[PDB]
Amino acid sequence: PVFEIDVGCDSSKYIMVRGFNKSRCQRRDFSYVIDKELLDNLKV
Amino acid sequence: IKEGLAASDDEGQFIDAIAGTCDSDCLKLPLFFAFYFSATVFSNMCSIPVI
Repeated sequence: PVFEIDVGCDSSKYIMVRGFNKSRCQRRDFSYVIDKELLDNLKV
Repeated sequence: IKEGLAASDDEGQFIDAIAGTCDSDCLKLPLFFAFYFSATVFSNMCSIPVI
């Protein structure tokens, strides 16, 4: 028996919030302006 | 239409522009209506003494 052990991350393991999915919920594009509450007028 | 579509609101679908004129500061209307109340009230005081 010849085998191999690797130390590192597989780049396939992560953390998901419960009840949240990527594309189960369909929607469209959004746009908004935020101001006066940041640490001057943001459009995102 | 332009790029737009900031927030909107819909349930079964989306991209639904609401009909009719939208108003965010339309609230001078009660003051204008009260002053028109007063104007009509004092306009109706005038014809009776004349007659």
